[PDB]
Amino acid sequence: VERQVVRRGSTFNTRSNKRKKVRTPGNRLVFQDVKKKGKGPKCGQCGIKLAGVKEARPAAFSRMRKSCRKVNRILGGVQCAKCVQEKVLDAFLNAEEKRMKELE
Amino acid sequence: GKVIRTLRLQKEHWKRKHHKSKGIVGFPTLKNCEATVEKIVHESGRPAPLAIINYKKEEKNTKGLLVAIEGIYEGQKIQIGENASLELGNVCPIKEIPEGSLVSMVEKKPKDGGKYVKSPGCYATIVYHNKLTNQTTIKLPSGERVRVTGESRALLGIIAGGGKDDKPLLKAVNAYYKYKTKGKPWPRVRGVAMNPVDHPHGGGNHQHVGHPTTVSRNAPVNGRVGLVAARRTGRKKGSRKITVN
Amino acid sequence: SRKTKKVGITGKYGSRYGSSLKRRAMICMNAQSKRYCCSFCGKTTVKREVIGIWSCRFCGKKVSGGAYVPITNQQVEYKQVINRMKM
Amino acid sequence: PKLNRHKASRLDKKIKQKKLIEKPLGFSSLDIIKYGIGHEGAAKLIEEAGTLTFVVDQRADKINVKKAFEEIYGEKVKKVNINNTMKGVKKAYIRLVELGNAAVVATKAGIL
Amino acid sequence: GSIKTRRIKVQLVSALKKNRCIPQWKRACPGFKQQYNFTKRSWKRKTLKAC
RNA sequence: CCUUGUUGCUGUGAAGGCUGGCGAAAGCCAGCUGGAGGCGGCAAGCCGUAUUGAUCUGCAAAUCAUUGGCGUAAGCAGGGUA
RNA sequence: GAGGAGGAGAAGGGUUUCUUCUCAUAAGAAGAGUGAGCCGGGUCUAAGCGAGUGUGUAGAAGCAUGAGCGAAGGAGAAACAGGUUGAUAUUCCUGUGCCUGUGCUGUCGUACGGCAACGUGUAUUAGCUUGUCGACACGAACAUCUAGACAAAGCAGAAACACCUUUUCUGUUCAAGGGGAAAAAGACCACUGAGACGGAUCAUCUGGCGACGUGGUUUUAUAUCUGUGACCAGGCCUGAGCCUGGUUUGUUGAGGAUGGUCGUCCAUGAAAAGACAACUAUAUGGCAGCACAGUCCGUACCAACCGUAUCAGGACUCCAAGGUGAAGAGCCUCUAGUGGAUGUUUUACACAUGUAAGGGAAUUCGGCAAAAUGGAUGCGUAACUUCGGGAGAAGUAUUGGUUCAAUUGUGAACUCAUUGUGACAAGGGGAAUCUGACUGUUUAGUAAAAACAUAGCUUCAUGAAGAGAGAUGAAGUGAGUUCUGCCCGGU
RNA sequence: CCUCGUCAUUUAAAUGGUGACGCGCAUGAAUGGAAUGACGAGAUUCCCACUGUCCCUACAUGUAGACUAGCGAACCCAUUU
Ligand SMILES: [Zn+2]
Ligand SMILES: [Zn+2]
Repeated sequence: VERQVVRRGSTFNTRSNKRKKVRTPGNRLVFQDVKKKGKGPKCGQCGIKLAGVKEARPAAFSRMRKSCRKVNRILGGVQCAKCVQEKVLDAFLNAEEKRMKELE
Repeated sequence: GKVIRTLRLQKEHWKRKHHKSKGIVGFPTLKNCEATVEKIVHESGRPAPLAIINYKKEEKNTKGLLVAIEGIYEGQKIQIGENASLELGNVCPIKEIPEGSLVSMVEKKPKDGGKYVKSPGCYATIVYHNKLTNQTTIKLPSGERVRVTGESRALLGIIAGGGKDDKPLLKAVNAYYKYKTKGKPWPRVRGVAMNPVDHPHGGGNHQHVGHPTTVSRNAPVNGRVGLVAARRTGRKKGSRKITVN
Repeated sequence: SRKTKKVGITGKYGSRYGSSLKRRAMICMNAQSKRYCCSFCGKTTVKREVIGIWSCRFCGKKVSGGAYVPITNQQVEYKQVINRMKM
Repeated sequence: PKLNRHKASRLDKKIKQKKLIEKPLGFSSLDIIKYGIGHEGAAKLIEEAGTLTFVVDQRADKINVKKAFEEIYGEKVKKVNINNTMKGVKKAYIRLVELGNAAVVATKAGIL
Repeated sequence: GSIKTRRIKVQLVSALKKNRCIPQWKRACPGFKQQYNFTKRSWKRKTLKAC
């Protein structure tokens, strides 16, 4: 079985130096570089990952279409559907108590 | 001879580092506030947990650190200064709190930010209010009684993390982790096991001190080792304390 | 469970360290690992994150507590005194 | 601020003053180019890849070399690569926008 | 090795041009009295201290 | 002190869990599941007990052979800093 | 013998690399050789260092604040195949691309859908504020993918043939970019309304703060296709070009990658540059073609490094085939790489090793050295003990080849001239006493220990803090069990 | 210290080992005293197995060594021995 050399950079096996083995049209087995995985947004209240948005690294994320980075609601990314339902209710119910305390 | 271990470890390059610190711990300065508890966190060198608070100063949001009393939670609203209610975790002027109550983080003079009771499991007791002089007597966890003016502030509860000294450290590595952030030498080599160039207890054909271990308060610094200015020694019973408020 | 007569959770240590010391450690070690009841949601899902900080695995609330138990003896008493002050 | 500058790539440092009289033509096309190189190594590059090779002044850069060629010899340039050699000479390689013209310019200039 | 600074490279370039014998025509000149160039070196016998 | 790299094969089988039996109770006995430990035998490595072996104009101004001690960790190591 | 005497990088060296000539040879002389927007430096900040200014000094040192600096292995926009030289190549040549900006010409835009979970639409600058990304310990088990390795069939070429053999060997390829599933694992939305009870994992567990069920919404790989043909094998001719193949299935599987769980801690495991969303104003903005731009420095070679040398020493990392076996152990082979002070059968004494009648420590300060035991399976296991251990205690038996049953428990028969963990690998065991509780550490180069450390125990001083008595420092004794008597005359 | 203390056991035979005894030259309580378990490349005595350690030595192998080609030193030295 054919064995590999490091084509570029350092041999020292840090997080930035992941590699995989690949077979070429010329029938050689060579190392090729790998980019790191990305984490997408977590909710600002509960720590849950937001639905409807992609996971990518900051530079690659910025080059995608805006639709990959939001949902069409009051808080776009930012917060999940349950947390917005709570926020909408809370603001309403507080105003009604103040209404009563003003009228009485 | 040469300089002893006790002096070398007091030089500046040996002082504790602050790079992992969260900030300076202490009360806000304002006459009244409403605060929210944002997070409860561990800080690398300290066994009692810290609480991050958020309060408005002018229009702007500002952040502070308190030591956590037991029974707060993330999201709780707390009331600071004059006109706060007697509820667990509020901060109040000392003259408002009834006798026999338990308090933490007491200011020694107004607006100092809180000193006194700050270690896990500790509290102070309010023992007397004097309506003429506007003084209050507090009993500290050493047993000492001290007088503070009624305008000083204090936190209502016991400091979190009590009970920690119940579980013995059975192994050498467990002690290692505890002393890694402290200033004391660990492991500690005994002075009688050194040569006379290194320590006043060194040398001789048997391991012994050879001279009395009780030393004067006014002795020169590079030989002030042993029991410094001891009033008595040994395992026998002492005498009655004298007490005034 | 409970395959040993006396040694309990301290069986991990074999014949090392003293007998008397192990039976003090045991009290704390059994207390640390249990799940406890949540005040906010009623479920038995509370566990320790770090000394002094306890946390619920369902609803996410964090609360200050003791080193090896969520509520200490001094707290159970003092909490009552405050409720009387409010009267 | 003063520092030993041992890791730096540019050996100059100081900003330069004005002067009462200034040198006539300045750093200019006929200071930039030294000579074209014609040997068995260079000949292949003219015949196969439409590129000439030249020695250039140490103070020169890619933009200056591009201008100077279009001024002295007259053909239009696609690319310039540069190489500092072990013998203390900066070499430049110039590829022309049309091949074939390389053999015309080389022969007129007497390089080949 | 392959990685070098600009300052180290110029030291090597200069150390390499100086390392040459007396040219063979000079020996014929009436006034010339040198036998061998005593500043010649070998990589096996001395260090440059370019570091 | 700051930023990093480096755990392969095997033995024993703690806490917690499920079935079946015994008991008025409290809680006892089997079989299985689970995988803790500055815990055992080894590998790569790190070390330096014995032969008072070889060598002592040495391969070497401290090395070599066989034999040994630890090896899931108060373990070993590069660079930056004090 | 794939934890290589193989193929490559770093630190260190500096032309030792390639061609020609000459011996002068680990020797010289003369030439030639290192090409980048996409690889690394120049950027950000760690622990930390610091010009100037203030205070101080005869001048200094020191102390307060602080521009600038601080990682070729931490963070950090964008490239891959195939060819070419005597010597360079993700840098040159051909092909297909991508990032950041600039300009021309066309062509469209100023909004909607779903009960909802959310979708359709490549969208401008600017600003508050709130949040996210960058951005992170160790250990264990379980899934899924990819390299790799096997076995059948097909074809092409090889090896072997006194005999036998469809026996044996080598091949059967597909990059970045573009398009794209089923699957598995989790979140969530609508209807529904469940218990002394259902659901679910290898293991924990889970439900009126909404179970099972029936329909959906979304996040995370990979296979497959295109990449316009290159490349390989074979045949025919040849100082050149033609022709034919590159087809199918099963088993296994990382020392690489990823996912959601679980455990441990008086230990809870970096920053910043640079980004993004929501909200508010404001709008000539999106896409396709064509064109232009992207500076400066490093790039050869190492078996050539440090030890006065062509020195059995020392010296940071990466990739890794088949058999035997639990096992990158030892032993044997494939790919790739390798070697000289000459002849003589050469006494004695040596240094590395073999074997030995009868006796069995009589030897010697002393069983020092050697021998003996050794893996797996079963039977059987004492005193004492902190009840965990002692414990592989001790003591005993079995083991190869063949042909069968039975399906993980294993049985049975036949066979051999010394018997079978056959080579290689691989514990000697028991009874007592002194001493230190244990793992750990030490006199680099004559001492590894009973010495040091350690957990635990006791005493002392303090309300001063960027620290606040469950704290911060100073001493002594040495885990646990059981005890710790008397003396304040001297110092 | 006297000292190879006296008595018992282990051997054919014990300046040794273990068990007892005690006016102990000069034992002794955190200058820590006493009795055990698990663990030591720690010090010491005995038994079983095993053997060229020994009685008492013999034979054989590899590499050096003797002789031969090529290459080629040093310590030391009043020297007549
Ligand atoms: Zn949320
Ligand atoms: Zn809860």
